Amino acid sequence: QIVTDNSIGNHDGYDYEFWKDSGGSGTMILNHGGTFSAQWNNVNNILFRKGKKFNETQTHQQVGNMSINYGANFQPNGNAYLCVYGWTVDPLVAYYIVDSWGNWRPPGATPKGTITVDGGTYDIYETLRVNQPSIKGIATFKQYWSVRRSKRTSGTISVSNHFRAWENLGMNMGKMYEVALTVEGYQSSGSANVYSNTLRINGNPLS
Ligand SMILES: O[C@@H]1[C@@H](O)[C@H](O[C@@H]2CO[C@@H](O[C@@H]3CO[C@H](O)[C@H](O)[C@H]3O)[C@H](O)[C@H]2O)OC[C@H]1O
Repeated sequence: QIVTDNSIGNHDGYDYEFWKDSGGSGTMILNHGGTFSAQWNNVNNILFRKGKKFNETQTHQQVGNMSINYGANFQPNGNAYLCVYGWTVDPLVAYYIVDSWGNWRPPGATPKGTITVDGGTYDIYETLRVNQPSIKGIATFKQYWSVRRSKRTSGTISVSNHFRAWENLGMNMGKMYEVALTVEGYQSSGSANVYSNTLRINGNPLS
């Protein structure tokens, strides 16, 4: 179940992915269902996640209602995000629903709006990545952000509610590539134990 370099597969029903650029190290341990632990040290950029990868044919509306139940013991030692992350293609977009963070609340841009959902209020942002790594190679793509105003590390994230808020604000989404409970570390060290993580699509826990 121990993963310490770039790897994409399926484990216990969930699509897991370990990704880092060069520098420092990380360890991901694949636990039951959507659960996993992560540890990272002196990295530049590292991401650990479990959720679902899609075959790039369906809008989020066609996939259906997405909802994630999670619980994490999150102990970043610097910059890091506890979130729901994923991709669409055509257009190519990386997205983030951030529930907790380390020392710096991302993503440093000007808010475009808010959505009040799952007991909290989130600021909505849109940023741009120029010739950076992506699921399609070195590319230029927008990132979409919902970042909670106060930290939390457990509860329900109503993914489709953020996707509708973004498209309401003019932040359009393509065909789904992935949705996943994600721990991301940036220029830092730390650990996180995701002890609970269930993805529901139209009410049914993933299969
Ligand atoms: O083999 C390919 C993998 O290498 C590829 O990995 C993706 C690379 O890009 C990552 O995203 C970047 C870093 O994290 C934030 O989104 C940054 O802002 C993005 O630049 C993806 O997380 C990795 O999954 O994916 C496709 C696989 O075929």
